[PDB]
Amino acid sequence: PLESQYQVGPLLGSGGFGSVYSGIRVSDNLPVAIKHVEKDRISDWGELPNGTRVPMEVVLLKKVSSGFSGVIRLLDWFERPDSFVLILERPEPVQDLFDFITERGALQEELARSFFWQVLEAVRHCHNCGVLHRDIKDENILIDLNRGELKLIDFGSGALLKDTVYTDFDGTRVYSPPEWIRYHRYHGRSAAVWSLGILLYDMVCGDIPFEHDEEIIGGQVFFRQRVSSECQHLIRWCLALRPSDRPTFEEIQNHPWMQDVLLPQETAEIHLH
Amino acid sequence: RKRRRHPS
Ligand SMILES: Nc1nc2cc(Br)ccc2o1
Repeated sequence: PLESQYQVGPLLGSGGFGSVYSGIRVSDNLPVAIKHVEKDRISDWGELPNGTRVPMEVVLLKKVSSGFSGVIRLLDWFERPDSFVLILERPEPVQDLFDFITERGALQEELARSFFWQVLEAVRHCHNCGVLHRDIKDENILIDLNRGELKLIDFGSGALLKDTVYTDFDGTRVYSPPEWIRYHRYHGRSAAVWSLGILLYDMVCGDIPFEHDEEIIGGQVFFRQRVSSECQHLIRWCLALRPSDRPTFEEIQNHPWMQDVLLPQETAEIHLH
Repeated sequence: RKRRRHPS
């Protein structure tokens, strides 16, 4: 029983995360986030490891929530007549990366490097678990301000990871790759790398590079802030127009700009406290 | 320059 197992508090983020409420697990006073999704509103369904019909979001969350990772973990879930209820970790204190960048402006490259690295490791974790997020953006990244750890959220546009072509997409269009805009076809890993290029530009420049379809497919990256040549090179490589010209995750993490990353605790002490 | 969120 939901109300009998959790103390439920007020809405988190005034609805900006969805129907997500603050909560406390009564059995141990653990802080949780309680997310509600309406059955009528669910476009994509899947089967749990035991065949139960649940939202795809639950399928993917369950697949990535085993062990520690840079993903907000699903601790439990419940089915109601008209909805599903998801019990998630709630780190505290937190700020999402969109608000963090708005308030601080373009990030120092040392800080962007640490953040981007943690995002790469978290996306690699998802892929290793068979999960494609399909909506990587600063709004879907939480910063644990005390621990310096980044956490991926919102698998509501995700999919099981496959090596064949995707012809559906419901993520954020300004993070989506040119082959999606032009042909409505993309492969998972190279599309993710494109979105990561958008995210990295966002971090070091203070906002995303493209707002319009013509800019996404145009292939020109103007840098509006001072950005090192090594960082510009990585960004432009991630934003190669043709997917086969983009780096793999291995090539991103071996890139010269990515070397000598800070540890999460160092990141918190230097940049967040 | 305006900066904004984008819906999914
Ligand atoms: N502090 C905090 N804000 C959150 C938003 C989501 Br969505 C999931 C967990 C969270 O924890």
